[PDB]
Amino acid sequence: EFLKPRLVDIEQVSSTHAKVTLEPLERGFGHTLGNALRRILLSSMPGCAVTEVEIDGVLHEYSTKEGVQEDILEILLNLKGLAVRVQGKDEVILTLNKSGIGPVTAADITHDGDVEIVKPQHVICHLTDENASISMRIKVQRGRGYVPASTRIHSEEDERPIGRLLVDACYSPVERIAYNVEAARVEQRTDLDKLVIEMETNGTIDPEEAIRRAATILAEQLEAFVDLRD
Amino acid sequence: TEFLKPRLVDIEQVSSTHAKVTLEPLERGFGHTLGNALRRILLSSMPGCAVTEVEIDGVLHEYSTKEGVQEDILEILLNLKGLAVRVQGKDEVILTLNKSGIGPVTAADITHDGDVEIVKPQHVICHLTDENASISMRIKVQRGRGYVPASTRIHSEEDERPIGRLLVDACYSPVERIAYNVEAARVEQRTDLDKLVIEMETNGTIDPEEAIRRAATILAEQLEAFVD
Amino acid sequence: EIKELLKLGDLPTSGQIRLYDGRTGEQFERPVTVGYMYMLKLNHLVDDKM
Amino acid sequence: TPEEKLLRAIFGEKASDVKDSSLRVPNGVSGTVIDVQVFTRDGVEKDKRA
Amino acid sequence: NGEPIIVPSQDVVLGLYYMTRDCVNAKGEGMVLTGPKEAERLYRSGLAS
Amino acid sequence: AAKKMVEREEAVVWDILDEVIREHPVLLNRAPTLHRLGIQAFEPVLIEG
Amino acid sequence: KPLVGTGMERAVAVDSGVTAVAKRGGVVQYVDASRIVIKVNEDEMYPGEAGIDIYNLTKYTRSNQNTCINQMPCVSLGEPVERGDVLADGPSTDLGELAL
Repeated sequence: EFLKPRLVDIEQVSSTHAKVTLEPLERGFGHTLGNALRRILLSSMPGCAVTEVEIDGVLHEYSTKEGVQEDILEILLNLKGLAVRVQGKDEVILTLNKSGIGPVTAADITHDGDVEIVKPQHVICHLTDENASISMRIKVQRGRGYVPASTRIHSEEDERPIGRLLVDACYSPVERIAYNVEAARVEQRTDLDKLVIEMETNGTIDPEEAIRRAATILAEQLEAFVDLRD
Repeated sequence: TEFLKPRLVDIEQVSSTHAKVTLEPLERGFGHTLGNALRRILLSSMPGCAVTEVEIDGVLHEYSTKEGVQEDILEILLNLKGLAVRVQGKDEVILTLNKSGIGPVTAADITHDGDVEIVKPQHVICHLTDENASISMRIKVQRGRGYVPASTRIHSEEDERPIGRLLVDACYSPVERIAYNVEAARVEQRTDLDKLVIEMETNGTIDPEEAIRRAATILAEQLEAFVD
Repeated sequence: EIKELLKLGDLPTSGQIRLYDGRTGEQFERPVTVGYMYMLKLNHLVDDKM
Repeated sequence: TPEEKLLRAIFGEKASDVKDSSLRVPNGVSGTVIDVQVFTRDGVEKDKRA
Repeated sequence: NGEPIIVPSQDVVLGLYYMTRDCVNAKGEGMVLTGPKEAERLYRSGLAS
Repeated sequence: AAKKMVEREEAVVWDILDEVIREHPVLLNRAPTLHRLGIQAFEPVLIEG
Repeated sequence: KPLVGTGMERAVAVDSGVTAVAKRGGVVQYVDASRIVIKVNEDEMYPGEAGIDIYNLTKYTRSNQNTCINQMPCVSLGEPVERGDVLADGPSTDLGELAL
């Protein structure tokens, strides 16, 4: 007997910020759906995140590279927040070679086919010597949640090349979710809210796709709920 | 990607109108989202059939008094409110309770109707004292969603009603109490999992398990537009 | 002066805003005091005690 | 003890004469080796790593 | 002394206190409730303070 | 062999641990034990961290 | 940094020798994760031995409390620096302000 919602206009105020709307929501359902979706989105959306790095002539993050301005550790921290969308595979390996004084940005990553960067002006490091160069391989995997290096040591499985530098994976592409319910008067109805979900991601995920995915997760859990076989 | 759906869900039912459904393991935090969605739905928006407004034979206000019935009109309406019905076809029916004889007027004494049905016939409605024993009233049961007090209906008195129209707080929803805990769980190696515990008690008209199922169904119905 | 700084930033001069419970999304009554505190981590680390 | 002697017999495990006294990481701490220094009393022949 | 040693201390007494005080005119004043369970239902559903 | 097992912390020793902990109470004592409630027995719940 | 400080962070961070403080003004000729090379200004130079000023930073090393004391350069190439200016933020200082 209820009115079911429909996904309606997706305003996209920026590449990272987007306000989607779900219009014909019954009374009291606005808050239910809104908070459920907020929990789902903040917790479990999938994303891709650089997982390990291998720089040419360094052994561990507590070293320094002649010519670059940041210590290696700061470079890993800068990579950790590098935002990237891959399409085909579930893990790819990017190459970043560069020489010459100046910043070293995500644009400098050797363009692969399926890998798409989302803010190529992100800064990886700074070279400060004309003949200094860096050459690194960045493994990008796909996952969800937050998997620090320490636990990934569970899946150690022959990490012999001591140059391999594990960075902590923050796979989640969603940064901040908020939502407001507000009356949206259909022509003849006294109670019909409308849910506006403002959503700020790191531009690696499409807003409609994110909300659709969260709805899918919620429905698949309720699927185990709708039949109480005991 | 791939999510941990609950296996080994058990429902322990004490006092059939009351159940305790534990459900585990769920992903981290899914305990709260699932539990609270179900809580909000069951509690606040669920169809039912409840007494809404009564018209006693010869009384005007809740603070007035009816000689011969020991309960005050307030207690009368209070007993009325907890009376649990289940109509089949009509989205609104009027029952006429007309009883004489000193003693306990219970719900069983209602004039039989077709689509109507009472669940606790001995649910006392009121008491008739000595020698007088003549109570008469028209209760109005009505199909509605959730729970609507009477103050709304008098502030939303769109229909100025005749005298004697005593409004009762419509308790449409079958659930009487719904609570949930979330405790720790583990799949043999991961400790950060949630075990949901839903303790629910209803007004007979629907077994607890059935109510949970139909609430989850309402929610899935709502989401039906986006899932794949 | 603190109140004025808050007004300059379009923030409630009372210093207290309204919050929602992340678990249920219903609002805490009586607006709470949020802000920014400088927190140090003292070196009584727990994995040096256990 | 006699039983350990019977062990060494049945299994030919030559009971070595050099006891193990190597330096191992204390439990619970799991880090990266970032430096190794080697001092040797002069006269002693240096090993490859030194 | 024979007095209890498991008295609730600070956040729990503040919880009970605030829960159990009365406001002189608050949402849903002057209803007639059919039991404690209805009170909890009212409050959780946001109809009565 | 069992010593080697619990050094590896094979996933079986955790089940065995949950087993030997089952009803076994432990004593907790705070530093300046002023009076006899300074030592109390509890039943342990295995916990991360 | 502390958003709410007392203005005394700078004196503490500088007076303790945890930072690399410029001794003569000049221009950063070469900054690196491990050293800072300042081309001194003329007016501060001595007659002979014109020269430059090198600062070798202390990289990851042990404290007495087993913490990592470690200096990062806060200047960038070609920037101008003055006497008594902060060139390398030591541990727990940022831009020359004590940041605990």
